[PDB]
Order: sequence, then C-alpha cells, then structure tokens
Amino acid sequence: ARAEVHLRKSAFDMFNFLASKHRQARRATSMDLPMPMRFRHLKKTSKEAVGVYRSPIHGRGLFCKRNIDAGEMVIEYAGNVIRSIQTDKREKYYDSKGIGCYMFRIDDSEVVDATMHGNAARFINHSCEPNCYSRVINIDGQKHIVIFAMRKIYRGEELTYDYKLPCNCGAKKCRKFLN
Amino acid sequence: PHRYRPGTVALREIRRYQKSTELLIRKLPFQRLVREIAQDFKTDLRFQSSAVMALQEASEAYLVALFEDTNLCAIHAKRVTIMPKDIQLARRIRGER
Amino acid sequence: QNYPEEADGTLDCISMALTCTFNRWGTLLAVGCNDGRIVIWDFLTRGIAKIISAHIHPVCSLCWSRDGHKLVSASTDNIVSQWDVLSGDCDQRFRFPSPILKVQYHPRDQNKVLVCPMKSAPVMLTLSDSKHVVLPVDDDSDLNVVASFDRRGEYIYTGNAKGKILVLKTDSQDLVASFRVTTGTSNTTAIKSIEFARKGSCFLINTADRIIRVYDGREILTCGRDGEPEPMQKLQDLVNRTPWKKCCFSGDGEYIVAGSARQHALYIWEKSIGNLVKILHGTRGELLLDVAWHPVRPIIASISSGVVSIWAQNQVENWSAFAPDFKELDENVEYEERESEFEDEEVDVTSV
Amino acid sequence: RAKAKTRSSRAGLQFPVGRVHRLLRKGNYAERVGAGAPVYLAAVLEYLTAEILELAGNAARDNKKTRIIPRHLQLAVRNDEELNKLLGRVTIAQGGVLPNIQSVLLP
Amino acid sequence: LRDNIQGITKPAIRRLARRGGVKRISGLIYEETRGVLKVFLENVIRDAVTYTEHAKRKTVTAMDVVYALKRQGRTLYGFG
Amino acid sequence: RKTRKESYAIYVYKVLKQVHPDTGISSKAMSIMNSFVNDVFERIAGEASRLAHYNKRSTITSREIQTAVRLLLPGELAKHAVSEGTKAVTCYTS
Ligand SMILES: Nc1ncnc2c1ncn2[C@@H]1O[C@H](CSCC[C@H](N)C(=O)O)[C@@H](O)[C@H]1O
Ligand SMILES: [Zn+2]
Repeated sequence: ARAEVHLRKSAFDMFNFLASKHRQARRATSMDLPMPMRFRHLKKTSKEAVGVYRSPIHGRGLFCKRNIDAGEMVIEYAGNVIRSIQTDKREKYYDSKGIGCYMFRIDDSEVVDATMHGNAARFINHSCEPNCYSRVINIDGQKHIVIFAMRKIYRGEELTYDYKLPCNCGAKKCRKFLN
Repeated sequence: PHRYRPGTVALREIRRYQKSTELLIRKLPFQRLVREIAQDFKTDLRFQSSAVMALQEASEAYLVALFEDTNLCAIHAKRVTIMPKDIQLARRIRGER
Repeated sequence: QNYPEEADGTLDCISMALTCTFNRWGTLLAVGCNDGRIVIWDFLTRGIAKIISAHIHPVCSLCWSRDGHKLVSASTDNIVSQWDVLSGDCDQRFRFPSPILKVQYHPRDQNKVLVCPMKSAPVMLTLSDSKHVVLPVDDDSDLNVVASFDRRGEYIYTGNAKGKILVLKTDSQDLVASFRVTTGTSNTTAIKSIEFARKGSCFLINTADRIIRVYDGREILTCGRDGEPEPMQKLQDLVNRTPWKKCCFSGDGEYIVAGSARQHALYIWEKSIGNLVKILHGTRGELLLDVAWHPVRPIIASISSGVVSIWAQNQVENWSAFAPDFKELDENVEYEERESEFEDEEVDVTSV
Repeated sequence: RAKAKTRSSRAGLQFPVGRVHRLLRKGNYAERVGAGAPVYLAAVLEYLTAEILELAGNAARDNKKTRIIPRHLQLAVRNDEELNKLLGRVTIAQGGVLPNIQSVLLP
Repeated sequence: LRDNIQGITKPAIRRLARRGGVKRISGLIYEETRGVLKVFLENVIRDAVTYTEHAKRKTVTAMDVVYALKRQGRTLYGFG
Repeated sequence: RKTRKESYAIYVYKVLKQVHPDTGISSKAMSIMNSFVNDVFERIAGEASRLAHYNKRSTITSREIQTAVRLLLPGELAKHAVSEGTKAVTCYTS
C-alpha cells in the first residue's frame, strides 16, 4: 500500500491468459465416414469442443467443455509450415528470449511452428497415462496433424498426450527423462 | 391389523379404472399449463372451453397408449417394474425419437 | 459495419414508453411516457442520465434543438414548452385545439417551431416573443394537414388528405411548386407523414395505399408549379400487404427503415438498387409505436408496449488484442519470412 | 409488340414461373390462382434444391469423385437434421445406409 | 410463470398408468412423463396457433385443435 | 419422333452449375431430384388448397403458400424459405 515496495513485479510471459475464473453416433467427426468427410466438420466443432484454462499441472492446459467420445477427432495442430533449419535459429533465438519449444514435425522434412502463428493446440500438456494421440492424414494432397482421443472424456477433464528433464506429470508409469 | 398383501389393491385399481370413462387429470391445472405454454407463441390469446377439453382428451389418450407399449417392453425384459429406459425404447421403435 | 442483424437486449427500466428521438450526435435519447415523464438515457455509457417530471398527462411529441440544450413537446393538454436540460423548468405554455400531432424546430434556428395541429392549419411560431403565423392551406375543406421543414431550412413541404403536395417558402409563404401524386389510375390517396434525410435532397412520402414513394428534392424545384414528377423508387409489401406506421432514413441517407402497424416487424431497403435486404422480427403479439435510427452508428430503437429494443451488431471478440505479436490463423500457411535470413516533430498534445 | 421477358428473369429466379402457374391452374386445387403465388412457390423450390445439392457436391468431392451418384444424396440427406425430418419416410434407391455399430457388440 | 408442469401431480400419472394396465412403477417415471407430455403439447399448440393467425382471429376454437391433430396423424371424433 | 416429356432436368442443372461450377451429375441422381421436386410441390399445394377450403375462399394467394410452408417445413429451414419467397415477390413487383 504505496510504501511496501516488494518483489514479484516481473514474470517475463507472453500470455496473461491465466485468469481469475479459470472455470475448467450423430456427429460427423465420430462417424465411420472417410477422412475428408470428418476433416471438414472438424474446425466448426473445435470452437465449441474444448478451451484453455489455468492448468494445475504446469502453467496452462486444454480443458474440454463437452463429452468427447471414443476415437474421434478433437483439434488440429496448425501453424507456420517452416523447414527444419529455421527451427535451429528459432531454438537459439528463443533460448535467448527464454520461450520454450513448440515444434511438431509432420515428417522428416518440415516442421510446424506454433510460436508466432497457430491455434489453441499449443496448450496441451505432457503426461504418461494419456487420453489422446495423433496421426498424419491426407486431405487433398496436403498433410495435417490431428489430435484424436482414446476413451470417453468427461466435462472438465484435461487433455494430454505423449510428446515423444523432471516433469510435473506425476503419473505412476513415469520415466523422468523426456528425451 | 388387517393389511392386504402388496399387489392386490393395484390389481383392483387396474380393474376399476379400466371400467370407467372419465378425465383422470384435474382441469384447472391443465388449463393453466395450456395457457402458459401457449404464451410463448402469441401474447394474449383467448381460448374457448371446448378447445381445452379437446386438448385434454387427446393428451390423455396419447399417454395411455404410451404406457401400454412401455408395459410390453418391461415384460419383455423379464421384469414387472417399469423403468424410464422402457419409455425410451418404445418411443424410439415407434418413430418419435 | 453496416445495418444491424441481432436482437441485443433491451431497456426494461421505466414502463410505458411511447415515443423517441435522437440528437445530432446520437448520445442522448428522450422518451415521453404515460404520465408526463421525460426520461433521457445515454449510449456512450448505456445508463440513465436524467429523469425530469414534465406534466401529469402523457407526451406524444418531442424534438431536440440544434445545440442540444432545449427540448420541446406537445402533450394532450395542448402544452408546448421550451424545456431545459440543466434546470428542467417549463417556460412557455398556451392552449391549442385539443389534438396536436407534431412539433419541430427550424433546422438552423432555435427560434422557429412548426406546430401541426390536427383539425387546423400549420402554424409557424417564434420564441423571442409570442408571434404565430397561420400558414395557408389550398383546399380548406378537410383540415388534415401534415408538414415539415426541409434539410437546410429554405422551404416547408405541406401535404393534405387529398394527395396534393405544396411547397411554401419558409418566411414569405410563396406557393411556388406543387404536384398531385399519381395514385393508381384515377383515385387520390391520403398523406400520412413526410420525412427528410440527413445528407442530400431525397425524401419519402407515406401514403394511404400502403406504398412508400421516394422522391428527389431538386426535381420539384425544377418542375415548378403544378408539375408532374414521378418517384425515383416505389417500396411496398404485397404478401402481408403491411400498412406502415413510421419511416426514417439511415445515417448518411443510404438505407430506409419502415416499421409495420400490424405484425411488429421492421423492413429495411436500399435506396439505390431498391431491394429488400432484411426483415427484423420480434415479439409475436405486441403492437408497434415508434422507430428510431442512430445518426452515425447502426442502432435502431423500437418502442413496443413500453419496451425499447436495440439491434446492435453482436460484438464477438478474439485474441491478438491481448497479444499483438501473435496471429491466430485457421489453416496452415507456408512461407519463409525474408529473402536474406539475417523526428523532432513538435505536435500539440492539448489541441482539442 | 415489345420484347418478351419471361417471368423468371423479372424475379431473378432459375425455375420456371409459367410452368408452375399452369400446373396450379390445371391441377384442381382452387378456382382462382393469384399473381404472386407461383413466384413464391418457385423461389421456395429453388431454395430447397440448392440446399440439398450443396451438401451432395461436398460429399462427392470428399469421395474423390467428379459426378454425383445416389450414395452422395443419401449421405447428404441423412447427415443433416432437418432434411432428415423432412425426408423421413422416404426410400432413396441405390442409397445404402449409414455406418452404425452398437457399443456392446465390439470387444 | 415457472410452475404448472408440477401441477400434473403424482397420483394422476399413477391413474393413467393403471388405465394403461401397469402394476408396479419406479420413481423416475414421473419426470420422464412430464417431459413427454410437454413435448407433445408444444407440437400441437404451435399448429393450432398457426391456423388461428391465418384466419385473422384472436381465439383458438375447437376446430383449429382438430385440424392440428389431424395433421399430426391423430384423428379425433366428437368435437366437429 | 416421340411424345414429349416435361421434366426438371435443365433447371436442376442450372442450379448445380451456380453452386458448384465444376461438378456433374448422373442419370439416376437426376431422376431422384426430379421426384423430390414433384413431391414437395404436391405437399405444399395440397396444404394450401385445404387452408383455402377451411376459410371459405376461392383463391390461392401467396399468403396461403406462406402458411403452408410454415406448417410443413421444420424450424430454421422454414425461417429461410419464407425469406427467399418474400424477396423474390418483392423483386418481381418492381
Ligand atoms: N506436464 C508438464 N509438466 C512440466 N512441464 C511441462 C508439462 N507439459 C508441458 N511442459 C513444458 O511446458 C512447455 C509447454 S507450453 C505450457 C503451457 C503454456 N505455455 C503455459 O504455461 O501457460 C514445454 O516446453 C514443456 O517442456
Ligand atoms: Zn513428470
């Protein structure tokens, strides 16, 4: 109160999304249709499917708002389609900036960047007993990265997958070395 | 001291209500229900009396037929007590949901 | 953006609203009520600004002055008072024939007010003293005349219950231009209201055969006396046949809104092409009273059974106002950034 | 004696208005048929036709095809909610079904 | 108004179930039955009010109810 | 030389080339679309005829067609069909 000059004045963070509230078949993505029939309806569903909140595990995490069923699509990981040597400049650059690595490679050629450009598939934490996984699919020649599911997921439960250093996952099947 | 074994008064009420022909719902609460759920379509409507009597006849007949088909589902599952999943099975085989 | 689409709440604060108007900048909203109360809201803050008790009998007409500091009304009690927004005191009051339709200031001067009585002729007044000039009426047989100033203030258009529009000069009463509206084949129709735009010369005539005609303010000055112009645009509804109640223009005089007297809807047309662009429905069994339009922003204020609704664009937000260095894309975008991979200006700060 | 302009062009439609007006006059519906009724009805029929052909063309694109066969009409109708309620008691020939296996049947 | 779906009490559903021929009833049937009845009544009331608005009236007569039910696929003798 | 058969093939083909400019259609799908247009025509026309008989009129106007569309189509689909019909009549008059 105007005199007690204290610490905790700087945090060096890009997102101030950590809020006070943090309130954490029929559909085409769940049907047995071919792949571009599901991929078209994906982006219309993913706006109301999930959201990002304050994760107790590590920073922020992805929290659903509706019962994801088993084996369906959830969200697409999409950002800058960069190549695998600008990743080295950006790793050293955000080593100098202190910002972590957001680099999924589609194959052994190109990498998707999710630092300057992307969507809400950044905020998915790591775990050891997950409930999601990924594949690489083919929609009209181009390739995409889809986060599927593994079982029926209840409203409020956090979504995690294996990324493939001490971690805050805390699962019983932990490895404690993530490389 | 005297009490009937449970089931006896149920069977004789079945016979008593299948013998008569009357309305089995009170009619001032049903009239209030009709006016309330008609209020969300047009403000200040003005019903007759035979309109409300026709709606009550039709609603009673619909619910009695639904309970007959529900009872057949519950007997098919080798039970006696009717549960709401029997109602769901009846309304989905029939073509309503 | 443009013309509104979504319902966007209400103002259920004071019951029994009856009429409404905006000022030149669209920051205030004066509404008369059923017991002589004039409640002013705000749209900059979305709150009630000032409540002034006017009379005991209801208010059916309101008009803002040019500076915005003076109101005027015409209640059932034949009372026309130049009110105050600061003090709120009645100054002038004198009786008329008992029905009164409309009052309106001069669009450049807050000295001249144009009162339209029901069973009389138009009377142009002054406010420096108690003068009154009864304007001439051609027919003098029905005595059902509506009139209004034009945009700048140079002329006054008058209309009768026989479809004969006259043009009088605003100060010397010069009957210089006139026409009779070509209604169907032979029969003539009434005139209900005359309204003017905010930018340009166009205006609209609300007749009684349920057709709205959009004219041009210069073709009348070209044709002169007893000419025969034809409308630029004829707007109507033929499915429900829709007898209209109130009309006005958009912000820059581009779109036209027209409320209905039967079904509580709002129809919006274009002026240039002339096609129907949107119908805005609402509560199914109400009755419509007044339609407004915000002069620089798409807001419509419809009074119906004392409830004022505001159709206001449904603002839906995003990221990148929080994190300006990030671009929230939708699908993948491939590129590389660059083809080479690695003054004394004194400006017045207190100028208004 | 002027240039003939069909009533479809005057309203901005693609379905015919003269044929709909004839089929209302020669169909034993009423004695007298108004002026705006075939214009209204041709507008409604064009809207429903475009609404179903949009979804059928999308399914035909997703199956790596160019043309439209009855399977794509089947998928388009049965996936939408309100087209399914409209065409509920209707069998489309050469159409098939939707993939649906119950939960308690797979291990 | 928030009530009047509660006004369909719970000896009345019992009497309808016994005219249907039912011996033993659970305790969730009550809310399930109230939902069923509200859906049916909404679908009939909507078409009756449509016929009334087209006729340019303000009262719902018995014939509008009969015509609505006849559209549903449920004929009703005795009120025409 | 055969006897002529009126259909709706060319008009469905016009609507398809508005909405998807590089897509064709086979014969059986065109037959299904022809049957669909005839079915919906007969439903709406029969309901409008029955309304005009209930109210003791001799005329099918556009208001009976509007009420028949509102009775017969479900929800938002009726909400958009009413708009399309009203817009076409408004463009036809002027
Ligand atoms: N479960 C977990 N426990 C500890 N660290 C984790 C973790 N999940 C992810 N991380 C680390 O956090 C980074 C992911 S971004 C973490 C969420 C978000 N950026 C936020 O904190 O607001 C990665 O570099 C990873 O090393
Ligand atoms: Zn860990």
